[PDB]
Amino acid sequence: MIKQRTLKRIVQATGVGLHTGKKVTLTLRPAPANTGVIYRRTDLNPPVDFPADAKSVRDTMLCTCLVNEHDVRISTVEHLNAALAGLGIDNIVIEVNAPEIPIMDGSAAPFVYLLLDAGIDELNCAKKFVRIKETVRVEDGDKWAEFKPYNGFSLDFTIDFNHPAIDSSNQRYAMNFSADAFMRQISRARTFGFMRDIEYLQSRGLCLGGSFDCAIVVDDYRVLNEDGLRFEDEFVRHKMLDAIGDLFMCGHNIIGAFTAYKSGHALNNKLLQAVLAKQEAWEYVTFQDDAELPLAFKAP
Ligand SMILES: C[C@@H](O)[C@H](NC(=O)c1ccc(C#CC#Cc2cccc(N)c2)cc1)C(=O)N=O
Ligand SMILES: C#Cc1ccc(C(=O)N[C@H](C(=O)N=O)[C@@H](C)O)cc1
Ligand SMILES: [Zn+2]
Repeated sequence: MIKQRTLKRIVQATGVGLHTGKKVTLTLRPAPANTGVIYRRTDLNPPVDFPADAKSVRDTMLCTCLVNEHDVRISTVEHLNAALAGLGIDNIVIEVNAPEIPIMDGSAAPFVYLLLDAGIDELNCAKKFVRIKETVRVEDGDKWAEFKPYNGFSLDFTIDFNHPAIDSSNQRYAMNFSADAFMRQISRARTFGFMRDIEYLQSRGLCLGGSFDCAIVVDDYRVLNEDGLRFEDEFVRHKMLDAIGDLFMCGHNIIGAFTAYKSGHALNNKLLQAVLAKQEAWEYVTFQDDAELPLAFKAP
């Protein structure tokens, strides 16, 4: 039987928050079966829990955040969340002594190593997948994203970049998901932003943790980062990192074909909720026989 997984040990890392510019201590914890992914703030007293849920997502100007009953928020969860999907973590408690998850280097890669340190612990309970049964499409103007039936997990991302530092050769990335593919092709792709916008926010006391160390930054004409890009198509690669993170907000690996045109947090999540809302459009599945497991979701 393909089992749910959690961490073997508690681990912790430190980093700067994109918003506050302050040191944030991150602590990952093992958790029992079926409890799923939980983000927790410990700066507040008492601590607040934010169960990872498609409904609780809000796409803020900077990255994304989760919201509770009272509109208290925990921010910048999506990159770490993507790494959770990547390494196949089902149950876990994620604590920060601050309003946000550290931004680190702008990618998911630093989280990969952190999770590796924590190790994997298989729990004696079946792991549930969300198998796409019907085609489901959502749009926003000329933008669209859809899930289609397919025995595996694939993503086909196209984003409209009109920037001089992003070539037409590098607007599209497509992959068949797998822990290995995620760690090597996707995890190191950093987030990006426009330099004047960031200057402005920082002049207004926002985005204070922003630096070359946490994001690709471009002016009107070129990438400003001394060392350039980790990939020629690092931008679209990070957008797929973000898509994986968005989709995993439901706490389950999805079996199907993801396709998106100019999609983003808002639209990815809109698809996710649309799919989950239509009862006939999907179903839970478990694998007693380990060999039935689709290629995409085998251990790393
Ligand atoms: C792209 C988008 O979807 C999203 N990214 C963000 O919202 C975002 C926005 C800004 C920054 C940044 C910065 C900086 C700086 C800097 C450099 C040099 C000197 C100084 N003073 C400052 C990083 C991420 C995302 O990844 N969501 O998952
Ligand atoms: C707060 C805030 C804030 C949010 C978004 C913008 C923005 O759209 N900037 C424009 C731009 O094209 N950026 O790439 C143009 C204006 O540069 C500016 C400020
Ligand atoms: Zn991102």
